[PDB]
Amino acid sequence: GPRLSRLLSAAGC
Amino acid sequence: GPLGSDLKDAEAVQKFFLEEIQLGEELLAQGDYEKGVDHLTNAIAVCGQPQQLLQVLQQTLPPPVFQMLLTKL
Repeated sequence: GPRLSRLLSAAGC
Repeated sequence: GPLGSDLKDAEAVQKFFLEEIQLGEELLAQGDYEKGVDHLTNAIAVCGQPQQLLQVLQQTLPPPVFQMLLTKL
């Protein structure tokens, strides 16, 4: 689902 | 002044990155891989060191979709 986004945010920059 | 010279610029890019990842993943969850990847690549494009983000993306995207991401990188 859309909260997969929290994994991308954790990876971050 | 030029972009980056104002404290508010840092806040705007942080918000943009989060928005694009949220929009991208919603689109991907609905089945719109095309528009999803557009937004994911916008997010990557403002990220100063996107190594781990790319690595996590390739671990969570179907390989054909990851190849499309590479074309839009």
